[PDB]
This record gives sequence, structure tokens and C-alpha cells, in this order.
Amino acid sequence: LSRTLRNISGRGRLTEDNVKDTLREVRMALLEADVALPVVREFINRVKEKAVGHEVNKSLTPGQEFVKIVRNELVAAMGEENQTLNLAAQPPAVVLMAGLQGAGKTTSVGKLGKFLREKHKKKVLVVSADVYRPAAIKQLETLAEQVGVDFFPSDVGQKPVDIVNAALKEAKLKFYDVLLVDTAGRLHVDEAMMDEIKQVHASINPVETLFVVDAMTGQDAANTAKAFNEALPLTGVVLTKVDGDARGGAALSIRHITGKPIKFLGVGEKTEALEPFHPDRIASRI
Ligand SMILES: Nc1nc2c(ncn2[C@@H]2O[C@H](COP(=O)(O)OP(=O)(O)OP(=O)(O)O)[C@@H](OP(=O)(O)OP(=O)(O)O)[C@H]2O)c(=O)[nH]1
Repeated sequence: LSRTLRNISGRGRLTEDNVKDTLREVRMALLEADVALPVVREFINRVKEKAVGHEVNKSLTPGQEFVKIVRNELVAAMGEENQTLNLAAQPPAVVLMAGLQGAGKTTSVGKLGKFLREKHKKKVLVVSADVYRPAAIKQLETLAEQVGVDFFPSDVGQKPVDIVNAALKEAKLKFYDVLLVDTAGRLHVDEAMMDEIKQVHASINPVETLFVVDAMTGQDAANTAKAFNEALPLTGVVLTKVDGDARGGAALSIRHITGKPIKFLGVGEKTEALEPFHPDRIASRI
């Protein structure tokens, strides 16, 4: 894939124009076909501009220089460096989970609770404002018991905004380092549901607003991301179901469309299947 052609120009000191055109065509084709990405035109142009600017042929290792340009533009396209959760402000840190139904929001709250307790030694509250989907509040409660985080009780009778305000009060009164807020989603982008997410965000003033999206959705993930970024000040993105996306380019798309970093990757169904996103790692893998 992107590996194979990039290997063929790993150590070729000639870099003839046909060799550049052939390498660029397959990277264009693999980005376009291997995944649902349509902004490849911008990536190829930047790689072409840098190659002319840095005079790759002048270098002792022109193919290595050309691949270095491709990797560096890939790392930049994916966010340059890992950005962590916004936990250096004043406790409690409020993290709002936003996204469509089926993206993986409830599972990700459990994943983040495990990650925050085991790695950052933090006290964590989880609350669910999903009074619309059936059994969802119990689903968070069960996940909280599995990951060792505390749960704030919620009921279908309550209205989402009231639930979040009450949990924030517990988080401040009991000195919780982190409050994780799970929210209801719809399966397509819905304005009414987008209006209620706005009121919940306004009430709790979240330090972190995380957009959870399914990589398997492909191009639709970027469109969903733009709509959420437009109506919410997204601080980060969580890409789920990576373990089941053979294509693998929802990542590059989202950072381009939103300008917001991917902070975490969901790589499975279990609570430990969370991995922090490192653009320089992932870029080297492919
Ligand atoms: N392969 C994979 N699937 C994921 C991942 N994250 C979430 N899922 C799927 O999402 C389901 C649970 O998360 P959801 O409750 O649906 O997420 P949301 O609906 O957006 O939040 P919400 O409940 O509305 O608050 C899981 O079902 P199950 O846990 O029953 O397992 P299985 O994969 O076999 O089905 C998974 O199907 C991931 O990282 N990798």
C-alpha cells in the first residue's frame, strides 16, 4: 500500500520525473481508494512543492528526502504531535462527549475512566444524559463499576441540562479531578439534538468537548465532524472502531475538515481498547 511504493523510492538517488509521477499517482490512488479521502489534491501539491523547494536530487539521498517529505506532510496532516486531555486547568475538569448514536460514546467514557484512573491517578465521575435511548444510563453504570470510576445517578424523568448541573455540583463538592458527561445522540445529524447539546455545554462550560465518531463511516465521519465543529467548540476527537476499518483514513480527513486533533483511538470493544493518538507513530506505520 502506501508502504510498498514509498519503499521503492526509499534509497533511489536518481528521482527521475516519471518516478515522482508514478509514486504520486499510487499515493493519490491509495489515499483516494484505500480510504474515502477527497482532499488528496492538497497533500500531493504540498509534497510536490516541498520536493522542488528542497531540491531533493541535490541531496545525497533524494528518495529518502522525498519519503521524508511525504511522512512530514502526513504527520502535519494528522496533528503533528499527541495532544493530551485538558487536565492542567482547575479541577473539576468537565469532559463532554458528543457525537452520533453508534459512534461509541458510552464505551469511550468507560475507556477514558480507566485511562484516567490507572494512568493519571485521578478521581472520576461519570454521568449519563441519555434519557432517550433505552438502558443507556445502566450501561454507563455497569461500565463505571468495571473501570473503577464513580457514577452519578440519572433517571429518564430528569431533563438532560438538570442532570449535568447536579453532577457538576457533586464534582466540585467532593473535589473530583474529572467529570465525564455522556450524552444522547441521533443516528443522523439532527438540529434539535444539536440544540440540546449546546445548552448542556453552556450549563457546564466543559474544559474538554470530545467528538466521538466511527471510522467505519468513512467520508460521512468528516461531514459529521464539520457539523459538530460548526455548532460546538470541539477541543478534540475520538476515532472509534479503528480495529474494524480496513481503509484507515478517517483520521486524516477529520483533522483537515475540523482543524481539531484526534486525541484518542478506540481499537476495540473492551475497556482497555483505548490508545492515545500519536501522529508521528501512525505516520510511520503506514
Ligand atoms: N470493534 C469496535 N467496536 C466499538 C468500539 N467502540 C464502540 N464500539 C461499538 O459501540 C457499541 C457500544 O458503544 P455505544 O453505546 O453504541 O456508543 P454510543 O451509542 O455512541 O453511546 P450512547 O450509548 O448512545 O451513549 C459496542 O457494542 P458492543 O460493546 O456490545 O460490542 P460489538 O462491537 O460486538 O457490538 C461496539 O459495537 C471500538 O473501539 N471497536
